[PDB]
Amino acid sequence: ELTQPPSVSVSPGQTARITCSGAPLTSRFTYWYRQKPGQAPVLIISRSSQRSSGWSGRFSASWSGTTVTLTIRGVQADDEADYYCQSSDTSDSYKMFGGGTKLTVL
Amino acid sequence: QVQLVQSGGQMKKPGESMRISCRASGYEFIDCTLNWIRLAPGKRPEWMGWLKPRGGAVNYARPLQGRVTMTRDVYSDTAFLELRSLTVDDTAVYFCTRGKNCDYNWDFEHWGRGTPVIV
Amino acid sequence: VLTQSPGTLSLSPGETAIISCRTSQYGSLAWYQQRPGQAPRLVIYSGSTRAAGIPDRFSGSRWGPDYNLTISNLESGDFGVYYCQQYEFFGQGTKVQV
Amino acid sequence: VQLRESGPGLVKPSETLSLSCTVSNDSRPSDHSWTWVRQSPGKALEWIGDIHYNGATTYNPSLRSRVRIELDQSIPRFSLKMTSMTAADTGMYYCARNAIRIYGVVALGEWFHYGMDVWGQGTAVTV
Amino acid sequence: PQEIHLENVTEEFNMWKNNMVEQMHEDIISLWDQSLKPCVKLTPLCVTLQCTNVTNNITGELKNCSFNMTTELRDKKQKVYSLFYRLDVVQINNKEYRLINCNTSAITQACPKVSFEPIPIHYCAPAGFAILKCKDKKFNGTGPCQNVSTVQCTHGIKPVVSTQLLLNGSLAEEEVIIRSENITNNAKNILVQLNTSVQINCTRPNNNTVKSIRIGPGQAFYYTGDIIGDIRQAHCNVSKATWNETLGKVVKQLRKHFGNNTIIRFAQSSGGDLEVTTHSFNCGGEFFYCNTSGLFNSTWISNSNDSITLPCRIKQIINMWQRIGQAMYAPPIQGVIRCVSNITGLILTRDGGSTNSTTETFRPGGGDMRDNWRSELYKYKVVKIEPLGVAPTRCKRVSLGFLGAAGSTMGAASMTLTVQARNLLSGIDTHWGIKQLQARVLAVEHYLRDQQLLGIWGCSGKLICCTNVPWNSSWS
Amino acid sequence: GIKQLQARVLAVEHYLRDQQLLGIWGCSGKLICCTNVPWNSSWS
Amino acid sequence: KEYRLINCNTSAITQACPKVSFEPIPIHYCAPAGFAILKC
Amino acid sequence: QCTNVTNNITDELKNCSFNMTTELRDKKQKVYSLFYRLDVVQI
Ligand SMILES: *[C@@H]1O[C@H](CO)[C@@H](O[C@@H]2O[C@H](CO)[C@@H](O[C@@H]3O[C@H](CO[C@H]4O[C@H](CO[C@H]5O[C@H](CO)[C@@H](O)[C@H](O)[C@@H]5O[C@H]5O[C@H](CO)[C@@H](O)[C@H](O)[C@@H]5O)[C@@H](O)[C@H](O[C@H]5O[C@H](CO)[C@@H](O)[C@H](O)[C@@H]5O)[C@@H]4O)[C@@H](O)[C@H](O[C@H]4O[C@H](CO)[C@@H](O)[C@H](O)[C@@H]4O[C@H]4O[C@H](CO)[C@@H](O)[C@H](O)[C@@H]4O[C@H]4O[C@H](CO)[C@@H](O)[C@H](O)[C@@H]4O)[C@@H]3O)[C@H](O)[C@H]2NC(C)=O)[C@H](O)[C@H]1NC(C)=O
Ligand SMILES: *[C@@H]1O[C@H](CO)[C@@H](O[C@@H]2O[C@H](CO)[C@@H](O[C@@H]3O[C@H](CO[C@H]4O[C@H](CO)[C@@H](O)[C@H](O[C@H]5O[C@H](CO)[C@@H](O)[C@H](O)[C@@H]5O[C@H]5O[C@H](CO)[C@@H](O)[C@H](O)[C@@H]5O)[C@@H]4O)[C@@H](O)[C@H](O)[C@@H]3O)[C@H](O)[C@H]2NC(C)=O)[C@H](O)[C@H]1NC(C)=O
Ligand SMILES: *[C@@H]1O[C@H](CO)[C@@H](O[C@@H]2O[C@H](CO)[C@@H](O[C@@H]3O[C@H](CO)[C@@H](O)[C@H](O[C@H]4O[C@H](CO)[C@@H](O)[C@H](O)[C@@H]4O)[C@@H]3O)[C@H](O)[C@H]2NC(C)=O)[C@H](O)[C@H]1NC(C)=O
Ligand SMILES: *[C@@H]1O[C@H](CO)[C@@H](O[C@@H]2O[C@H](CO)[C@@H](O[C@@H]3O[C@H](CO)[C@@H](O)[C@H](O)[C@@H]3O)[C@H](O)[C@H]2NC(C)=O)[C@H](O)[C@H]1NC(C)=O
Ligand SMILES: *[C@@H]1O[C@H](CO)[C@@H](O[C@@H]2O[C@H](CO)[C@@H](O)[C@H](O)[C@H]2NC(C)=O)[C@H](O)[C@H]1NC(C)=O
Ligand SMILES: *[C@@H]1O[C@H](CO[C@@H]2O[C@@H](C)[C@@H](O)[C@@H](O)[C@@H]2O)[C@@H](O)[C@H](O)[C@H]1NC(C)=O
Ligand SMILES: *[C@@H]1O[C@H](CO)[C@@H](O)[C@H](O)[C@H]1NC(C)=O
Ligand SMILES: *[C@@H]1O[C@H](CO)[C@@H](O)[C@H](O)[C@H]1NC(C)=O
Ligand SMILES: *[C@@H]1O[C@H](CO)[C@@H](O)[C@H](O)[C@H]1NC(C)=O
Ligand SMILES: *[C@@H]1O[C@H](CO)[C@@H](O)[C@H](O)[C@H]1NC(C)=O
Ligand SMILES: *[C@@H]1O[C@H](CO)[C@@H](O)[C@H](O)[C@H]1NC(C)=O
Ligand SMILES: *[C@@H]1O[C@H](CO)[C@@H](O)[C@H](O)[C@H]1NC(C)=O
Ligand SMILES: *[C@@H]1O[C@H](CO)[C@@H](O)[C@H](O)[C@H]1NC(C)=O
Ligand SMILES: *[C@@H]1O[C@H](CO)[C@@H](O)[C@H](O)[C@H]1NC(C)=O
Ligand SMILES: *[C@@H]1O[C@H](CO)[C@@H](O)[C@H](O)[C@H]1NC(C)=O
Ligand SMILES: *[C@@H]1O[C@H](CO)[C@@H](O)[C@H](O)[C@H]1NC(C)=O
Ligand SMILES: *[C@@H]1O[C@H](CO)[C@@H](O)[C@H](O)[C@H]1NC(C)=O
Ligand SMILES: *[C@@H]1O[C@H](CO)[C@@H](O)[C@H](O)[C@H]1NC(C)=O
Ligand SMILES: *[C@@H]1O[C@H](CO)[C@@H](O)[C@H](O)[C@H]1NC(C)=O
Ligand SMILES: *[C@@H]1O[C@H](CO)[C@@H](O)[C@H](O)[C@H]1NC(C)=O
Ligand SMILES: *[C@@H]1O[C@H](CO)[C@@H](O)[C@H](O)[C@H]1NC(C)=O
Ligand SMILES: *[C@@H]1O[C@H](CO)[C@@H](O)[C@H](O)[C@H]1NC(C)=O
Repeated sequence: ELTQPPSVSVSPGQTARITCSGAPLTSRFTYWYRQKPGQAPVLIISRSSQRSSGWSGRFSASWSGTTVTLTIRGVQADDEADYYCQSSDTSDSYKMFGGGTKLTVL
Repeated sequence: QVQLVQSGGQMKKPGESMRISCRASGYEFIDCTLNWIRLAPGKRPEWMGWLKPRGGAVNYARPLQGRVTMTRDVYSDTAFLELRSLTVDDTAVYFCTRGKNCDYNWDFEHWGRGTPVIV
Repeated sequence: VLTQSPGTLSLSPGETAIISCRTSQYGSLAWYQQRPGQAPRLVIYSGSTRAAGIPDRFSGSRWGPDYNLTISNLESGDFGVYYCQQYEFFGQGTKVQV
Repeated sequence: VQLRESGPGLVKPSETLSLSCTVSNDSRPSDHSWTWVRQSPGKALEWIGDIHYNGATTYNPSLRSRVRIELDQSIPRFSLKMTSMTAADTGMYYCARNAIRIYGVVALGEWFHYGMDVWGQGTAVTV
Repeated sequence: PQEIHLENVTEEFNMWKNNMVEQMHEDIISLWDQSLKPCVKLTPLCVTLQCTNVTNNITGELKNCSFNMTTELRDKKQKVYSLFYRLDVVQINNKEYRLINCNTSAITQACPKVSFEPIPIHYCAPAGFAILKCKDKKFNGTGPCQNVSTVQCTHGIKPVVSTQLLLNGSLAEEEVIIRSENITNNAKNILVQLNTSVQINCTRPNNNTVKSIRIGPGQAFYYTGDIIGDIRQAHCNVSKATWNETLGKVVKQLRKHFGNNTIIRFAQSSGGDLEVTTHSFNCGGEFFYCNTSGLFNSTWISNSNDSITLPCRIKQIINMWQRIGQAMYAPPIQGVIRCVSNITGLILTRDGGSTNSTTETFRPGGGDMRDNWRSELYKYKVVKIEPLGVAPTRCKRVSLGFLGAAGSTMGAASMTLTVQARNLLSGIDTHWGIKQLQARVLAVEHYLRDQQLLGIWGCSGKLICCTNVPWNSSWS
Repeated sequence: GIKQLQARVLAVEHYLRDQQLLGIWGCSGKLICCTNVPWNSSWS
Repeated sequence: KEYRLINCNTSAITQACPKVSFEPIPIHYCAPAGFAILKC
Repeated sequence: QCTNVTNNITDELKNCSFNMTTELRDKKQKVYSLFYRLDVVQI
């Protein structure tokens, strides 16, 4: 699986960095989801274009070795949520899904 | 004055692959088809396949397809025969041959010294 | 598709050896002489044409699908295994022995 | 392009679960990978499996032996069957359109998963 | 062009011994070398390359390669980035790579203005010679041809380079024609001429940005700078229905050649270099190497706009008509490449080697390129005209129908001498100019040898010259 | 070199075309060849 | 300061052989066989 | 950089070591080759 910290805590207005890592994460795109209690885990980091992931957004993601960082700019109380990463297997035989990191804003 | 020089004296266990060379001389290597033929006492000589330089095209004998590979280096005038998986039935002397006249490659006037392979 | 009948043919030196070969295909045939411990050499090609350097004792062919290599006056350089080739197929072979 | 789920309110222990998901007013459901996820309340979310209209399926290797996924190509509905689920295995089951965007020729592998953009809801039905 | 049918001429043709194929091969090599010679030699490109994979920003046919390249000044070097294909780049020593043909052979850059579009070439005999065209609709390619005509020269033959499949050119008139020197000889190639073409839509979808740098005084090196869009891979398309029908036609003709209960299997090229194992062809100047496994993936048992997409790799360093010491670099072309070709034939190789019959497997075999031109020149034979004849008689002393009466009896063929005697002087790029000069000198030489023979015989202008030589019954 | 030899061949070909044309006219050996073709008064 | 030869970035500069002189000499252009040169 | 070939122990062939180019312009190789005295001159 993709190892994640169990929790992260930042102050409002700061940039949050939520990370995950694993072997299959080095060759397959890492997608990120934001789940609110009582609501579906909608996408925050989607893939668009084969050679960039880009996508104008408040959020943004960085790939470095075996670790992928979700960088959230301008974190506010509205961003408190469970953030999960997903990536496919190196042969795309299954999708591997991370345990999630809880982001709280205090 | 064509003389084919094979690298041999190779002994291997069942399940291993063999790779044997054949260095060409006395003619333009790139322009004439070479053949690999397997001879053994008590068995019909089995043609392994032809390799045609100036492209390197191959034709592997039907019962060997998936196990026999042939390649070459036109800059060393050398052909190579490789068998991916040997069994006890592959014990034989492997010969590198060329036809008498490159228009018809089956009249094997030019044979190499031969490579005994014991499995 | 290519069957050689004599098998282990036996003859003393000086006798004539007749090596039959039944062919199921049309195409040029070749005869090869393999001495023990040595690579085979071409002796006959195109049915009855002698390879360069081969003594005149080697000959014989027919228009039908039955070839008959005639080897007369056998010497110490003979008495090997003779093979019958038609394209990829070489036949069982026929050991020539005293 | 909306997703709405359906299923029983209660199932028996160690019994097959059957869920469905209805796709509403989309234009090309045949492009996307239709998938299900399972989440234990308060705990980690995991993917269980997916299916494409071309007949390809994938399943989580730890769960594969007990999960079967089907889609109806005539009526745009996505079905899930899970054999012998119990309390230690169950959780809220969500359906999603793991959207696929095509950049080249799909026969050559020139498609990339976009992600589960559109989501339905789910209930941790058990016992 | 005036073609003259030869009413009753039966002429033995042999496309496998046709000197036009050897001459066309030599001419294509000479034209390639002459067009490539006055171009950038790319000696400075044989450097150690620092190549990384072309990446998606989140994670491999193309490699982004960094080299210390020369400039117009020899004391200064520049760092150059360039996207090369994996098939052009050989790994030496992690990150250190070099070009495929830098350790062996020299790589000459094609001049950027040179066009690789095949343009039909008519191979024409000098006056005094003629080309016999075989019009037999189902012609085997060898043996007697019953419908024979003469031309000064052939139809336009595009010098198309292709390997497994024959692109563009002539189609068969009635049915797929399977031509081989000996179909039972597995060392010979089988040239399939189709009666219907299979359209092959092929593209390099990459929007390559082409950069140009100097690598010496006057030596401009053209290379791919970046890709504006998605990388994708090049590919060719043929429809399933047309290709499957084409293979059905091919197996019907092979069953005509083989047993009528034979299982015919098409399988991928079992080995060889990329020019043999893939369908190698020039698409607008770019060099495509199409996998073609998906075409030759079928077992035929004797009894919709859905396309087969063939992956194609692209090479920039090409060694075509494989020769010791030669290589060419094809510069990239700005933008997206698409070409639509007609597949007019196939080159198949039968495997054989089995005593268990009823099944035959035919794999593509690129072979040499003499077969691609043989598949166009199969109808043509070059003959020297011998206009001076001698025959017993009772004497004591427009270009229509040029070789007509050749298959007719004498006498009837003695009434056409006026037209045969005419057009023997005129007929019915350094390399081409020298071939034109050789053709004109040879035509004049033969014309004058025949006119000189007439002169010394006292026949300088009679056309029918009766003489004082008694006929010797020992001659005929 | 090539262009000069091509010029020589062209000179030979033009000579032979004139000699061949005279031969067709039966004039190849006469230099001044009187023949049986009436002159049209329209030709000045 | 740094300089380069004016034509090194555009052309391959070839040095004239020291034995070769550029003094002009009369060149006579002659008609080939079958041609004449007319002079006014 | 040439030395006499010698008899290994004591003094027409010169054993010459030089920095020759390789198939890659960036890289050089040390080459040891035997030249005849008539093929070389001193600098
Ligand atoms: C050999 O045979 C082969 C097999 O037959 C054949 O393969 C075919 O190749 C061609 C290319 O050569 C392929 O064409 C591609 O097709 C893709 C899919 O096209 C469909 O979908 C798009 C998207 O439209 C969505 O939205 C509208 C809006 O309402 C809906 O109506 C659509 O249904 C669809 O919505 C879906 O998704 C929603 C999301 O929730 C769902 O709700 C919904 O239900 C749907 O599922 C349409 O635009 C297409 O129609 C248009 O097609 C072309 C123009 O594209 C026109 O002719 C036509 O009239 C229509 O306008 C179609 O319906 C395309 O995505 C893909 O386009 C990319 O590539 C082309 C290259 O030509 C680029 O020019 C173009 O810009 C696109 O690049 C962008 O997108 C890709 C993919 O994400 C990125 O990788 C790329 O970087 C770039 O991204 C940029 O734009 C993005 C926004 O789009 C943005 O996010 C990025 O940040 C960035 O800015 C292309 O057209 C074709 O699919 C192949 N076929 C098969 C079966 O595989 C081959 O050609 C043959 N070869 C030969 C030589 O003959
Ligand atoms: C010589 O000819 C023979 C006879 O034709 C060929 O062998 C035949 O091949 C076909 C082609 O597969 C077999 O048919 C069926 O194949 C499927 C598997 O399909 C493959 O190809 C499709 C291409 O569209 C692809 O989608 C599949 O991969 C998806 O599913 C995998 C499941 O394991 C998964 O690992 C993979 O990642 C992918 O899923 C991902 O993408 C989808 C996109 O839709 C997405 O939704 C999903 O979530 C994932 O991200 C797969 O490669 C089988 O399931 C069928 O059972 C069936 O086999 C023929 O059966 C087969 N015949 C024989 C006799 O073997 C030879 O290949 C041919 N040779 C050559 C060299 O070409
Ligand atoms: C078999 O025959 C077909 C049909 O002739 C042939 O496909 C054709 O190839 C030519 C050359 O690639 C294509 O014409 C090109 O079209 C593009 C369209 O963008 C032009 O940009 C190209 O121009 C380039 O070349 C010019 C040379 O004169 C330059 O002046 C110019 O600057 C460009 O560099 C060029 O016009 C033609 O469109 C296709 N035909 C089709 C239907 O697509 C095919 O290649 C032949 N097969 C083989 C193997 O060669
Ligand atoms: C394949 O190659 C052969 C040459 O090796 C081609 O010619 C064939 O040659 C054989 C003799 O080697 C001919 O044999 C015939 O045999 C019968 C019965 O004995 C006899 O009556 C005939 O007069 C003749 O000798 C065979 O006919 C001849 N083939 C043909 C078609 O005439 C052979 O043609 C090549 N195969 C193909 C398909 O082109
Ligand atoms: C080759 O070099 C010359 C000289 O650098 C270039 O021509 C221009 O020369 C004037 C001299 O005053 C400069 O001010 C210009 O800036 C030069 N132009 C450029 C574009 O550099 C000439 O253009 C160069 N040739 C090429 C092909 O780049
Ligand atoms: C072919 O010739 C027919 C007559 O053939 C002639 O006479 C026979 C006896 C042979 O000597 C043969 O060589 C001669 O050509 C014609 O009737 C027939 O039409 C001709 N066929 C064509 C022109 O297609
Ligand atoms: C070096 O050249 C030889 C031919 O001389 C070739 O076989 C070899 O593959 C090349 N080296 C590499 C590393 O590819
Ligand atoms: C490039 O891709 C290949 C794929 O096999 C991989 O092994 C290699 O490490 C990659 N190299 C880099 C520099 O990313
Ligand atoms: C260019 O040369 C320098 C010399 O120090 C070297 O460090 C550098 O790596 C070289 N660059 C490339 C791209 O090979
Ligand atoms: C020759 O042409 C005629 C028609 O002119 C045709 O009937 C005949 O079959 C042709 N011959 C062959 C051998 O194809
Ligand atoms: C092809 O060869 C066969 C061999 O028997 C012959 O009968 C047939 O007439 C030939 N076909 C043509 C068109 O010449
Ligand atoms: C092409 O050849 C096939 C051979 O089976 C034949 O059936 C078909 O009618 C021919 N079609 C055309 C258009 O020539
Ligand atoms: C391709 O074939 C069709 C008939 O199938 C023909 O009309 C067309 O001219 C051909 N085109 C090319 C480019 O060869
Ligand atoms: C190929 O392209 C032509 C136009 O160039 C198009 O009309 C045709 O539908 C395409 N066909 C195939 C088989 O790819
Ligand atoms: C290659 O590397 C250079 C480094 O500056 C970069 O600018 C360029 O975009 C890279 N090319 C690709 C295709 O990634
Ligand atoms: C091709 O034609 C054969 C006819 O025997 C048919 O059975 C087969 O399904 C066809 N194949 C394809 C891929 O359409
Ligand atoms: C073509 O593809 C097949 C499988 O698709 C592969 O096994 C084969 O090696 C490829 N051939 C070449 C020449 O790349
Ligand atoms: C490539 O991209 C550039 C971006 O400016 C665009 O102008 C050009 O038209 C594109 N070319 C093709 C062939 O798609
Ligand atoms: C006819 O030919 C024979 C043999 O060539 C020769 O001896 C004889 O003299 C010739 N007759 C005449 C009359 O010249
Ligand atoms: C002379 O010219 C006239 C022009 O009308 C033509 O009718 C006539 O036949 C010509 N006569 C000769 C002898 O050429
Ligand atoms: C080689 O030996 C000769 C013997 O006369 C001596 O003079 C010379 O200096 C020696 N050279 C070297 C390089 O040792
Ligand atoms: C080769 O170059 C190195 C550079 O350090 C130098 O020390 C060495 O002496 C040179 N070798 C020869 C044989 O000239």
